[PDB]
Amino acid sequence: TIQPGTGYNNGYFYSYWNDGHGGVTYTNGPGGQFSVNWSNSGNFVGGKGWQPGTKNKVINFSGSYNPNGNSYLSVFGWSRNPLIEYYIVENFGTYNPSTGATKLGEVTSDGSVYDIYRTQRVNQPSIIGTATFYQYWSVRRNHRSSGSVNTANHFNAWAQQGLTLGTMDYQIVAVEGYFSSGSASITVS
Ligand SMILES: O[C@@H]1[C@@H](O)[C@H](O[C@@H]2CO[C@@H](O[C@@H]3CO[C@@H](O)[C@H](O)[C@H]3O)[C@H](O)[C@H]2O)OC[C@H]1O
Repeated sequence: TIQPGTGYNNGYFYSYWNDGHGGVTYTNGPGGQFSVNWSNSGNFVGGKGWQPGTKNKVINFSGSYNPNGNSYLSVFGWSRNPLIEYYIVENFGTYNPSTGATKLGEVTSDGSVYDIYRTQRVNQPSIIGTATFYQYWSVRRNHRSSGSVNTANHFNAWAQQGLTLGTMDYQIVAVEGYFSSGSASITVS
């Protein structure tokens, strides 16, 4: 594993965050590759990409994703002013993150329809400290662990529906888990 934090590796930004619970290891590999191994973890997020992201980046990902429990695989990042945590969810484990959320539209992109949602986090950790903030979601109907994501299609559809983003902070392909186990090996470009 590596130490939780951020930085650059082989030309790609990375970010590895966890809640301190234990049970998760994160490793940086050659080029845009990263691996995650977890067993009875807490909450964590790790992956490679860019800092800052952009609003029209085409992001490619390829590899294996084997969750056992609650986990997501997504194009993931933040904006500032307004503070937003966003997800383009390509696959997940036992929990669809939009469960119970209100559907705010549809967008077709990169071989699937996606459903659009907004949720809210109350007094949770963020890139600026503990805060209350909205989250934006595009959830892919046809799950996959390789593909291409045209981020502009998502950001434009969100804006059309009233979900506007601020200035872009980091933007990565992320594996997230919440009290689960699994393994993953993903290459970004
Ligand atoms: O020490 C600071 C870190 O906490 C910070 O990193 C961010 C911490 O919050 C993470 O957010 C969670 C992502 O997963 C969701 O399910 C949770 O609800 C969020 O709270 C965020 O992804 C990390 O980047 O960075 C700055 C450090 O000073």
